[PDB]
Amino acid sequence: VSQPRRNIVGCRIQHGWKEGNGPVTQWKGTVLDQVPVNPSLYLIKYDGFDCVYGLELNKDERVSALEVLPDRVATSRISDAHLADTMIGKAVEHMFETEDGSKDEWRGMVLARAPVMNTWFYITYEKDPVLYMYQLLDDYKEGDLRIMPDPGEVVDSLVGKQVEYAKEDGSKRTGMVIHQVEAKPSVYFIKFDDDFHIYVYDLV
Amino acid sequence: ARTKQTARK
Repeated sequence: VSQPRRNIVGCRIQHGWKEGNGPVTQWKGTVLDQVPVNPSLYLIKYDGFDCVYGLELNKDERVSALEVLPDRVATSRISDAHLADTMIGKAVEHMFETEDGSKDEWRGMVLARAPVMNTWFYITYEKDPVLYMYQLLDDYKEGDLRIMPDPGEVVDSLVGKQVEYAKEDGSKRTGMVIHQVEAKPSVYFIKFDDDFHIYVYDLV
Repeated sequence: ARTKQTARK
């Protein structure tokens, strides 16, 4: 319980966001992790938005003066992990309610249990492929989530490999892989520069 | 019961 400098992983922060040259709107969130391949990057979750982003909180002009709050993210350990373990790595239908109240479910996959906020859970979706955090316990409890069913280790993962793809406006997404998921080694977290969202992809 | 409106900023 000490460290020479930084290590703000797991403690919430507050900073302002400036888009281009627009308004300085104030955001507060929780730092969840840091990536070792390039240690200038942190993962964040903002109170209000279930999504998780990846920002270079100290190497980025866009972020405002960085304030580290004394608020504590109460660990608040989960009652029972039996159900949590049943759904890590599976495929589930996530029920979503439109503002009008109409039904709309997305077929997605529960990647694994989240870090820092333990009740919250990682998830990616098929037609929308980015890293989200939802308290899926609440979901399954109220009935808005259902589960459809289904020797010596090799080199496996290729984290740290830069990748490239083909897009329309004479451009290609350029980023690198940053994580091998424990439940399914096929999928990986990939971060694309000029974008501040974490993508979860199956690279076969 | 969750909403896609709160997904991101």
